[PDB]
Amino acid sequence: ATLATKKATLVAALKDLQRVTVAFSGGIDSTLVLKMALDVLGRDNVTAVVANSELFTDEEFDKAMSLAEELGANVQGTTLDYLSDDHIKNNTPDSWYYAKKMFYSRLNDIAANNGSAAVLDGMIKGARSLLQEADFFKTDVRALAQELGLTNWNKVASCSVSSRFPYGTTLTHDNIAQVMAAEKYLRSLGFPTVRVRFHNDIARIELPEARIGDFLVFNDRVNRQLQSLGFRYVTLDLGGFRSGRMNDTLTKAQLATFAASW
Amino acid sequence: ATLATKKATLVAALKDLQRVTVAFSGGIDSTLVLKMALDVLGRDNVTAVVANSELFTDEEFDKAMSLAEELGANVQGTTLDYLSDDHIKNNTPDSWYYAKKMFYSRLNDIAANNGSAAVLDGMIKNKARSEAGARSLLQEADFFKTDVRALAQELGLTNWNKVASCSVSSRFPYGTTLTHDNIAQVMAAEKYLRSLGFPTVRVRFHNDIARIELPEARIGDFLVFNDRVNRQLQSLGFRYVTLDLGGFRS
Amino acid sequence: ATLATKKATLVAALKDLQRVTVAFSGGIDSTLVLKMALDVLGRDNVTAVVANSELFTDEEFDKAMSLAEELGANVQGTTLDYLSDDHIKNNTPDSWYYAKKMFYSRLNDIAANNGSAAVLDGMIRPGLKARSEAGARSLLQEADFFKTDVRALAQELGLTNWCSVSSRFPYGTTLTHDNIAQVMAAEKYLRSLGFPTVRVRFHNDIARIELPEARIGDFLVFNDRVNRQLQSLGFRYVTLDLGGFRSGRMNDTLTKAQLATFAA
Amino acid sequence: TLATKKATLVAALKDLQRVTVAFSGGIDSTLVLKMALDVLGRDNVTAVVANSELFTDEEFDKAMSLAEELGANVQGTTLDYLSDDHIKNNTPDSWYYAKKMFYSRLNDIAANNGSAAVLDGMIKGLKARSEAGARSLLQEADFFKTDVRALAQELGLTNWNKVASCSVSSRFPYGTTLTHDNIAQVMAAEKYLRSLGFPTVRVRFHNDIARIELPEARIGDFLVFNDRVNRQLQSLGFRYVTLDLGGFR
Amino acid sequence: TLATKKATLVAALKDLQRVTVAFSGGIDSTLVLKMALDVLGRDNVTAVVANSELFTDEEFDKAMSLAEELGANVQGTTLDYLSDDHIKNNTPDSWYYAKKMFYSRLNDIAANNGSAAVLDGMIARSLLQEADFFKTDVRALAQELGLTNWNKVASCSVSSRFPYGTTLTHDNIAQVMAAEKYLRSLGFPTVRVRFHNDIARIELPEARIGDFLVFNDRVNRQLQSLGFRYVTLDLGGFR
Amino acid sequence: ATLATKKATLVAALKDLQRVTVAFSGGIDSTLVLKMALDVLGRDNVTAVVANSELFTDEEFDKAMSLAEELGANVQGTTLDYLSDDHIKNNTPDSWYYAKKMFYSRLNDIAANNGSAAVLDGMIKEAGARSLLQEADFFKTDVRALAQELGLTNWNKVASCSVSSRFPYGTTLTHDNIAQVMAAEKYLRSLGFPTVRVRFHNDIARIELPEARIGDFLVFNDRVNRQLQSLGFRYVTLDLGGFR
Ligand SMILES: [Fe+3]
Ligand SMILES: [Fe+3]
Repeated sequence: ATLATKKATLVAALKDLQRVTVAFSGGIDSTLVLKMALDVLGRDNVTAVVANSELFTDEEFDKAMSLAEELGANVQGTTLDYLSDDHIKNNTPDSWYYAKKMFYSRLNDIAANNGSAAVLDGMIKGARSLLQEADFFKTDVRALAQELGLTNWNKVASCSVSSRFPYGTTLTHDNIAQVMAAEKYLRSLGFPTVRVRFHNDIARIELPEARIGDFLVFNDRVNRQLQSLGFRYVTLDLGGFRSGRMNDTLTKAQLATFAASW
Repeated sequence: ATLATKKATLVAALKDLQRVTVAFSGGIDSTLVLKMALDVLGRDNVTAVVANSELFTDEEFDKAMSLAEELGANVQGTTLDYLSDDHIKNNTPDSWYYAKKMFYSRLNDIAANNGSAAVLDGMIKNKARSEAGARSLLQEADFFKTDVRALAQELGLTNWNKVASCSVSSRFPYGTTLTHDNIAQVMAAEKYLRSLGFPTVRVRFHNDIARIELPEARIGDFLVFNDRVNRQLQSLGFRYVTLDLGGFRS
Repeated sequence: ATLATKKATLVAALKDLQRVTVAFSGGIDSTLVLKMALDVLGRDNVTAVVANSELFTDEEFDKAMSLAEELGANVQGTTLDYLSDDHIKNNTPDSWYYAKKMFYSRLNDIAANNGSAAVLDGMIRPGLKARSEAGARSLLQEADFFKTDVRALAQELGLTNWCSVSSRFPYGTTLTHDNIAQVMAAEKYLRSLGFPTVRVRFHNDIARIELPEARIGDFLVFNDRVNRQLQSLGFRYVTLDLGGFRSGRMNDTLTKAQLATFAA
Repeated sequence: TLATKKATLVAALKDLQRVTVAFSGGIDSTLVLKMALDVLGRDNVTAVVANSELFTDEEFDKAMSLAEELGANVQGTTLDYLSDDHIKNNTPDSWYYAKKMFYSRLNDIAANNGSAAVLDGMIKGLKARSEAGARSLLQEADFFKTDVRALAQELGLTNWNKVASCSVSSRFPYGTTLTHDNIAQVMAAEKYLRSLGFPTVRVRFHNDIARIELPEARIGDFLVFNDRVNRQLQSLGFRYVTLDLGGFR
Repeated sequence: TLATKKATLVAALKDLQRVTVAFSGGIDSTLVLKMALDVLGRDNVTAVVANSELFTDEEFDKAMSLAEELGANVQGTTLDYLSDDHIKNNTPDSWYYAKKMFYSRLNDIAANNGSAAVLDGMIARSLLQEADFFKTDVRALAQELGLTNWNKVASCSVSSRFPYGTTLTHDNIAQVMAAEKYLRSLGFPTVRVRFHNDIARIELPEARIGDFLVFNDRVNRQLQSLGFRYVTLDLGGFR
Repeated sequence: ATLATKKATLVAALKDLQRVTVAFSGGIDSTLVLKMALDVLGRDNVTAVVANSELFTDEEFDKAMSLAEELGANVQGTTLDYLSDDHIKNNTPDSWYYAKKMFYSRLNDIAANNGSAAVLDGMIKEAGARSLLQEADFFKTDVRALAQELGLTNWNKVASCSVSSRFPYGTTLTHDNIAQVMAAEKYLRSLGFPTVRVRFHNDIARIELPEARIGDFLVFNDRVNRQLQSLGFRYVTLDLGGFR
């Protein structure tokens, strides 16, 4: 019902699971659970685990680590070898599941050796997703994180760099470095939400459509900058990032049909 | 002069009333009145009323309802039919006043029926309400915008509706009759434009012409959406979809 | 058929009429009828008439007279008051017919008075066809000309040559001298900013500007000057159509059919 | 002297008496056709305009109308260039086998109308022309582009194709095999882009990726068309529709 | 942790007992001024807002309101920067002589009210910097205190708008400051109007230059009535 | 009266002069006089002069010689030394007079030494030359009409202007500043901007473009900025007012 009741449903499961390990990504979803666990259970009874890996930037790792210390949490860096998994290494469509399976297996073992009763993630509307078990929607997380005074969290969602390569394409340290350096370079010009999709020698840039207007001034520099990172053709996706999201009634449903044809 | 002396006038006035009904919009002023009412009179002696009507979005109503709950108030919405008044429906320059009269009149009936001694609104030192006897206690205690921000800071209020809205009547020329259909279509258009990333927008109604007012510094970004906006607002029932070269409040 | 058979049918028709008044628009077809009238009948047996009215710009009229003088014809301008007809003044969807009816009537008055045996135009609804009602002859249509065959004879004979303001007004809007000037001044200002293909559509206190969409990007630097200029011409609101000049012409398959559906 | 070149050219045509002209609409072939018509008369000159999968109807329709605009008897012919696998496999010598297919059909046309030669607009890799016995009379008379433009002004030609249209195969990487469908896809895409007001456009084919080359100075004008172009080319069968940040070529 | 940082800064204030605070109205001085008020009480804190020609009246009138809003005893003071010959003739050292005039005055105010230190917002005593507050730590503790209102444009000295060697005058400073007030009012918070005698060279971040096209003619006519002959836009942008 | 009348007046005036020297810039006005002169007097009685100087571009000079050749004329280049006059060199509002004096002086001695009866130039509706188009009351409209009638299609469609206009009054021109300005406008023109001015303000470049082209120019900001800096400007800027 009200936010208070959903918050009370949250408190009740925390006090029932005496100790917990928090799977902490830095986003607002995990910021909420990590904060709530601390103030219901205490700094001595909650441990923060921030995964480190080759599929995420050193910046998202560094940022989540500082956010967890500054929430008063005792934080733990943990290091996963996703690219030693042939599904992930070869980016089959089922990569995402084996990568999560490697993930939660690590927290299973880590929670085992710190006395925890469950492993909590931050998923909303055998780990526990109390936000989902308390009927928290997106609107409820923002409100609760507002009333708790939390102000710092990943404003732009982090995503596994697998999303930038086609399926079947094998990921290499050269690949990822190529894609990560190109997205880092774009972000430095003022495009925080950006994807650089990798297509062998074509680099294919997705911007928020609202921003494409402002991007025209950086064409030549982006083109020469990304070429020197090894792309022959630097191109701009005319659909933008999350195409169809802002299309009118008729062209979002058509754009979905094309999205489903692949 | 001190905020302390002004907080005291306001507390004393609430203690004198014992039991109030609050006109709650979600803004900092009505958030400040509602939080002082709850801390002074307790949750059972305070009623938050949120008006729901055709002249404002359901979304904005939903926001005020949840904000009043987040403060720990007993909140009830009341639904007003402003279009029943022929001054409001025919949109004459006095529609503003007959609207407010219908609103304050409804609050008094709620207040009569729950035992409250007054209706409270959020007006500060910066008609129709005075005719109904509503009390503006921030204005009686000489609050300015900065004292509201000061007392909100001291009470730990950090969440209110940063954009107070205005009635959908502002989208229709004087003399234009307001109907349920053209109100909905105007509200849908502005909703669609907000979803594209234009927070400050107006779709002014001119029968078969929609005239879109945007901040001029945002028109450069808008071109990539011309054809989508044009076809979307046509499917909402405007024949021609245009953009005002004068901009927002041209 | 043959172009030879088409010039011959055309030559015979002119020889029969012996003296003609030609309705001269400056278009490729009426340039062809006028120059063929001259070569077959000589300058003394041909009168070119060019119509002037409120519904066309002075620049365009001065052009047609100058195009006809360059052909060596005896050219005459005539001034029509199209707004005298209540179909034209009230801008009904058949107002184009009543315009042509008023013009053919005046040409027929000119032709009677100068001794022409026919009125000629360059052609290839609520009643009789204005031409049949006026006795006008379209000899390129009798000679079965296509745009191609006209195109052959203009270069062949060695020629180089080439909308009513009412289209800026909704059906039913009454047209006045003031508001017609208002539309024409507005479009003239936009053309001077470098926008040759433009429309200023009249919606009482609203001006609605149609541009080719491929130019709307380069128009922004003029937004503010356009808005104050057209407001001083008497519009309260100056707006830009998001569909552009001819909405739906330059869309994809699915959205050009969507825009077509909405117009009905 | 231009008089001496014009005089050699008139003399050559008088001798041939009846000709077939390969007509592109360009300044060079417009001049050959206009000299042929003025020397031999319309009855003795045949204009041929080739239509094929590797060139647009718009270029073909326009050369057909330019040929009538000169007063010529103009005839269209359709070439099936993809019959030759050197053309179909898109090798660097594909233009020779295309050129060879073309002159071969022109010979067949002239045999059947009684012409003594095929004429094209070449002036001072034309091996295919030599193998078929075609004549380039602007080159035989020492015409350069400045003599062509001078005699065109002298004959008062003001209308001809300024755009020298290129074969669609240039939109496919060398070695990528050309099919009827992927040719249509590139032709429909480019036709749609030209119709929006971009005459100089290229859609480079990368299977499921369309890569659009525009002159950079037109990219600002293009912003209003992003969503329509993107959905139009996806409906032509491309998965991704992109714009090259480098511009045209 | 923030609670550890907050402790480091709470204890340091209790040491000093009486403080004088250099108050600019940004989130750093705002966070320092509130903590000082909450740790030492109103009677032991003096907020100084500086008034000069190198900054705007709006920045001065805003900081004075916000410090009172914060519940502090606020005192304006007026520095006369142009009486320094280095400032006036704008030498690449001018920043130093400007800071000498400023902190000298603050020491003069604090010595005369019996404070133990002048405090500022650098992240004089920079207690936020001593407690290792980072930009995120300042945001965290400000929202924790219920603070929502501070000046979100960090002002910059107007001398930067002038070439080295350009004698500042009351007129050219006024001229430049009004030009950026107008541009800021169009929706461009980060802007520089660089002074080149009869030429104005406008610096905008490159991501905003497209959004600016609609204002060219208005900005041109405006800044010319402010005395520039030629109004121009630096193709390089801000910085 | 009629264009056919204006043409005759111009043919009759040409038949009078018999031999003429024609000052040829390569725009539609100049091109039209040279064609009419050639078409009335023939190649042997017409002398096209194209002027080469530091105040105009080599690209425009090579083009005018090409078009005069293309039009069927015996074309003669000549090189003026404008900066050798100190009124021109110090860039005073009197400069136009001394430049026009130096120019027509060279043309008159050319015409005197080839025995023409008059120097002709392209002026339409400064006394050593005859403006036969202006004498026949030709307007820019009459020139286009008679030009297409003759099949003239190729000329300089951007009106060339003397580079001294890019410098403030009183700024002495040098071969270095001129080269600098000329290099800057050559570069901008190569990006797709035929009409541009790069106004010289010592260390500041003020680029003047037609306003309708300023939207299309954003894609070039960084390149123009870097290029014009290697030519010696410290600040490369864009006039908010645009061309003129
Ligand atoms: Fe453009
Ligand atoms: Fe923008």
